[PDB]
Amino acid sequence: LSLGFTKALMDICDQLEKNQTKMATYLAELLILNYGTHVITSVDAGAAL
Amino acid sequence: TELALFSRVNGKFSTEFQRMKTLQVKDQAVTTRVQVRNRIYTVKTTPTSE
Ligand SMILES: *[C@@H]1O[C@H](CO)[C@@H](O)[C@H](O)[C@H]1NC(C)=O
Repeated sequence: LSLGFTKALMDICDQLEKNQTKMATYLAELLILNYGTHVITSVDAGAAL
Repeated sequence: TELALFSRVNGKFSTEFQRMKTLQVKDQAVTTRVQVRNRIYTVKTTPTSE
């Protein structure tokens, strides 16, 4: 994983260990808003016209 | 026309001409071009900036 991704992830994990559900779920929502709902594992470098 | 040898010898030609030539040319050209270009090359802010 990237650096920022791991940062956000272990941040939510510290929120869950810190039992703060509200801030935790909001941080997860921010994560999904900030990193999209899917990670790409394949693209096709090309062009079209 | 007219003629005689006794009482009534004359001449007449009341010739007439009426001509009326009218032309009406009417030309109307109209051109209208519209053309539009677009390019994009996007940019996002990193999710961890301050
Ligand atoms: C966390 O919150 C839950 C629910 O309020 C509570 O039962 C628990 O004692 C809290 N602490 C830990 C360490 O789970």
